[PDB]
Amino acid sequence: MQLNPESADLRALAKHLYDSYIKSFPLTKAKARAILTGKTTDKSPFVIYDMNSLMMGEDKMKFKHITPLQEQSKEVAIRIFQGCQFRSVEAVQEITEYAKSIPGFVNLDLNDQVTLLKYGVHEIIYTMLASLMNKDGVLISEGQGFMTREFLKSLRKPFGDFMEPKFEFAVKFNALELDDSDLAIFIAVIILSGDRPGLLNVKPIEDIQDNLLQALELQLKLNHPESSQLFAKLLQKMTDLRQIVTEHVQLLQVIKKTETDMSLHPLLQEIYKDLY
Ligand SMILES: CN(CCOc1ccc(C[C@H](Nc2ccccc2C(=O)c2ccccc2)C(=O)O)cc1)c1ccccn1
Ligand SMILES: [Cl-]
Repeated sequence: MQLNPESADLRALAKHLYDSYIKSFPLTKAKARAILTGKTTDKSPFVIYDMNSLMMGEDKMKFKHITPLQEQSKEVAIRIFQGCQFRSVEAVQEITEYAKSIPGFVNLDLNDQVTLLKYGVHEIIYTMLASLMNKDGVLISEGQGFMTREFLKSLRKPFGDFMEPKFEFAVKFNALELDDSDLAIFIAVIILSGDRPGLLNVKPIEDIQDNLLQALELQLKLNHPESSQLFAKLLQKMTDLRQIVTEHVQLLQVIKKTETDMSLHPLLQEIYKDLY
């Protein structure tokens, strides 16, 4: 391998994406792991590990109050539902801002830009959610709370099924030990998929993804020298991301049919509309 104009341009591309990733996503993997491993000495997340602690964390986590004369299981489900919805809407905006910085993206046909974001955002959301997870739980509300996996799993059906595929993915994904510099290129690779349904100009997207893939391959070689076949293993993880989306869509459809007063935010409806 040589540090020639080709590879140097790949490094400059990796740096450009890292810088735009830092600008677009306030809570990076580096900051989240610091919090999760207790490196933040003064301010620490409140832990939500059961019903009692969820209701004691209402103020810190922006949850509507739950009085003692309500169906506790139902109201908690609503709070978690609204909480995830708020976060997803914010996350779409961060990813959209990020995508505009991907070299070549803004030059694509505007309809193809929208199609790529439509099919990409949720896969990126689940990838970056893993940065905020360990086997115990997930950081929420800008890292001010930590909600446990078993608590999310105990919610009344169908709500208690929602997060488990995300945690199972995160544990395997986090064992790859990627850092923010790796992730910035990987999420660009997710976006620039030439196989999204309804793309008009496939060739310009593939040429960009080919370049991103080259950048990711070089990044992993330089940053993880003794991690054998890390590139291959990371690409296989895209298989799991797509299944997360598939199951999540199905669970949301159960909610649309068998639940009241939990309609999706309009932006999320537009993303899910005619998706696959
Ligand atoms: C666990 N979590 C971290 C963020 O988790 C996410 C988990 C999933 C998502 C994606 C997002 N999900 C929803 C969007 C709208 C309404 C509900 C959901 C749920 O996902 C949901 C549904 C039923 C029961 C529970 C959740 C999407 O599809 O756009 C985005 C974020 C929380 C929890 C409470 C408050 C804030 N943070
Ligand atoms: Cl290594």
